[PDB]
Amino acid sequence: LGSMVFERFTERAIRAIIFSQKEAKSLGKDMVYTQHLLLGLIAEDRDPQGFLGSGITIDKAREAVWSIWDEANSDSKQEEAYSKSTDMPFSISTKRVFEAAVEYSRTMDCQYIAPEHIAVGLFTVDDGSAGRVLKRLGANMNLLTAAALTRLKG
Repeated sequence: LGSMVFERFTERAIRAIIFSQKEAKSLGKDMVYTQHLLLGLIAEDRDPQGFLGSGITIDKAREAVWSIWDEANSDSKQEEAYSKSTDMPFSISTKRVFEAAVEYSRTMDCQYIAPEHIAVGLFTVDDGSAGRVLKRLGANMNLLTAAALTRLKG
């Protein structure tokens, strides 16, 4: 995407990002926080074995998210202050993740930022939101990070 901020992001990565916006909107949100990004990544991944081969699926992930943030008290950490769904802004935590993804990709001497780089970012530099969802799903976040790194090897 030439001389865009997302120029080096792959087609898959961009799709996951757009999906994060859609997922957030479905939940009645006006900004994409990191749990939403997690949803976008899950929605995007076409692995037949589920997200990062984990058996996680989007419907289950969506239930978890709704439950955690919407069925009881709201999250004090997510009150940061759009005419179509792809104009929905990203939270400071989410932006941090994207920056981490870029950094990791550069460190690895990769030409692109893939969803896997975003996942590594998500699972290393976020506000704890992704972890809460994974915990609810019974998943091990560090194993998922490893799986993402494994994918990037080919």
